Amino acid sequence: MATIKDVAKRANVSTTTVSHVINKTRFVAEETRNAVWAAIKELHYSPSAVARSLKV
Repeated sequence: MATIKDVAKRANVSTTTVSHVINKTRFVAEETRNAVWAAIKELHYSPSAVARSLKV
């Protein structure tokens, strides 16, 4: 089972660091950005629709 905590703890310390990349409030030097997007797909923890996500 996974959702958000998994990658948040694996890649960074908490979701706080993850949100920084999304809201671009503290744009890191690409390192964290790439690491986050990479880890998200690597570990995979779709909160909804395990298959994928498209349309509505």
